Amino acid sequence: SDDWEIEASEVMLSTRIGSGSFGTVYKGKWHGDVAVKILKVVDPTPEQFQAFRNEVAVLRKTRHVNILLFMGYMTKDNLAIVTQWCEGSSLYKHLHVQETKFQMFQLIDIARQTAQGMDYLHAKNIIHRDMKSNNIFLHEGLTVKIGDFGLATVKSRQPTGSVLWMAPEVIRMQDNNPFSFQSDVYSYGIVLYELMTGELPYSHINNRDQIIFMVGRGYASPDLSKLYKNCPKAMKRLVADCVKKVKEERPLFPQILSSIELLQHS
Amino acid sequence: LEALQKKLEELELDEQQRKRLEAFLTQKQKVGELKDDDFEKISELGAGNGGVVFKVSHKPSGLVMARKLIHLEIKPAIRNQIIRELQVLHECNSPYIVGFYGAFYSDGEISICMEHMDGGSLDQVLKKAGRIPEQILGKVSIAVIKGLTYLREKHKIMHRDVKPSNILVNSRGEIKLCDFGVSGQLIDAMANAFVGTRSYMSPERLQGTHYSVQSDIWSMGLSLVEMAVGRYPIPPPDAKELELMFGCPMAIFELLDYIVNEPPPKLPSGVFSLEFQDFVNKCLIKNPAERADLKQLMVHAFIKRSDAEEVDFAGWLCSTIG
Ligand SMILES: CNS(=O)(=O)Nc1nccc(Cc2c(C)c3ccc(Oc4ncccn4)cc3oc2=O)c1F
Ligand SMILES: Nc1ncnc2c1ncn2[C@@H]1O[C@H](COP(=O)(O)OP(=O)(O)NP(=O)(O)O)[C@@H](O)[C@H]1O
Ligand SMILES: CCCS(=O)(=O)Nc1ccc(F)c(C(=O)c2c[nH]c3ncc(Cl)cc23)c1F
Repeated sequence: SDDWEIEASEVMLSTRIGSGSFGTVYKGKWHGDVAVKILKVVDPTPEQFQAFRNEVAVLRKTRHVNILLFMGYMTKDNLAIVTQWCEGSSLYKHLHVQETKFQMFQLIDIARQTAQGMDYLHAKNIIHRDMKSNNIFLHEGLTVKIGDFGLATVKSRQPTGSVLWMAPEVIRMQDNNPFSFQSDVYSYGIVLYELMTGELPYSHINNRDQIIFMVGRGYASPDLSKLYKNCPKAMKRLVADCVKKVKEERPLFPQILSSIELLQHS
Repeated sequence: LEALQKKLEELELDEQQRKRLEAFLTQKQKVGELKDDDFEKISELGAGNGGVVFKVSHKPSGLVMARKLIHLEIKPAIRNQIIRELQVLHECNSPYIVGFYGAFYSDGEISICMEHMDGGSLDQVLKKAGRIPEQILGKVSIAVIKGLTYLREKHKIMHRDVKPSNILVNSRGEIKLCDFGVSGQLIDAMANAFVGTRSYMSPERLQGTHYSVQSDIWSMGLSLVEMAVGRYPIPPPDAKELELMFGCPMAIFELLDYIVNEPPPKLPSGVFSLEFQDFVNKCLIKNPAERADLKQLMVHAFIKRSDAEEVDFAGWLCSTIG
């Protein structure tokens, strides 16, 4: 193949970390700690083999300190991707399980780094299509790494994880391709909401099908009254700007970055 | 222990039902607190949009159980409260409700261990039977109507998710309900953690207005149509597809939008009885107040007909799955 295929005898699988519907994530060992995502596909069709090598080709183009480090792939025995291991937990676990007490300056840094990674992806013409706080990992607590992008080629065989981060145009699925830089911006906006409130949007609605209908119609949107009181008023504007219902009214990441950088100059 | 048996006598059972309920409660006493180490995997019984369900054997007791794995990332306080709220299922002993053995949290998954049903869900049954005969859909209706009224009187609870894959059947001819909303924390957790491809949700629940068990009746009516014909009905069948199932796809939002804006589906005339047609039409009324309620359904003509019809349900089931 190319020189990023890893022989299975070289990798030693240790513990089980996560298990969605599209695959399972194990911690492993391959010249140090590593993460292995094994796809739940026992009879991979020649079509899915090509879509996998295509998504691998996209992963092959990312080298950035805020993007999860691709390290290799396995295509014989099973379809799997090998990446770096992040010592911290995902941003979701920090904010919603452990409830770690981030200070205001740390939340802005997580926001800025996430925008830095997303800016890199868009500059390489990569659309994440499934951004949530589950896919943002804090390597040793200080630096965010964005993952679970790519393999949207193989996942379509609209995301099937959660709807909380889906842009209205993506929820409605009225276009054949509602995914854009601004649908990613909306998802980034919802992560901003998590960062600046500590909780998930639509906390009073407990019916996924209600959420899908209400957000697709415009009857529901993140409740910005729950933003922290210490949250800078420019940051509050940024949440609102990213979460706007209109796809063309949302900022792009060069602007989002600049907004945060000037805010960061206290 | 015997506090469970006192609540059995508060129910109107017959001779063959009290036999089985008393036999299940004695087996509930063989098992104690359940753990992941206590189970030996037998087979796999489903791959829902939610969590995988395994057929398993509990080693200390020897009992065979169905184990539903629900993967959720929640803070430990919510974990413990979900297991506390699930304990109401120890007191949910009825011929029309699948049994409960215990629940626990391991790894990142809540395990719910419950009565095994070798017939499976009517979802699984439907894909083998093509369509379900109307005589049997009468018996299924009775079981659902009885399970909903049991929940509302003995527990003050709604099902909240009546669908073909949440109705299970036994080789003994038993039809029971499962996956109903006992834990309020589990309800919140599963809205944030999964996505849906179809919907049996009442139009009033989709819009956020006040809802009751009437929403479950709407879901029953939608399930009955889907089992009568061999297809989910939100996008009504084409003039062609109708003439391809009896002889002589939409995204989730477009489905939800249809359930709110366009008229509800109906049973195709001529192939089914008029009473059954009127039965689903009374279940699929959009306005909940003018929709049939639970007592009206039990005295509707279709139910009094079906309750009297002695059908060999157990037989038909073992013939169509094996
Ligand atoms: C789609 N409707 S919704 O209201 O949005 N969501 C939910 N609806 C129903 C329910 C839930 C949550 C829920 C689930 C899924 C459940 C599954 C199995 C179970 O075990 C069991 N054992 C024996 C007998 C009967 N059950 C008990 C259960 O209790 C619950 O509260 C919703 F989250
Ligand atoms: N106690 C049980 N005994 C036998 N089969 C069971 C039992 N509980 C669940 N199942 C099977 O598990 C299968 C899948 O159930 P489930 O995981 O609830 O997904 P679903 O009902 O198909 N849809 P969703 O509710 O969106 O996950 C069903 O078709 C049942 O046949
Ligand atoms: C370069 C991106 C590869 S990916 O987009 O397929 N995503 C991916 C691939 C493989 C993985 F193991 C993971 C993953 O979940 C993790 C990678 N490192 C981690 N460190 C900690 C945790 Cl909890 C999870 C992970 C992951 F997100």
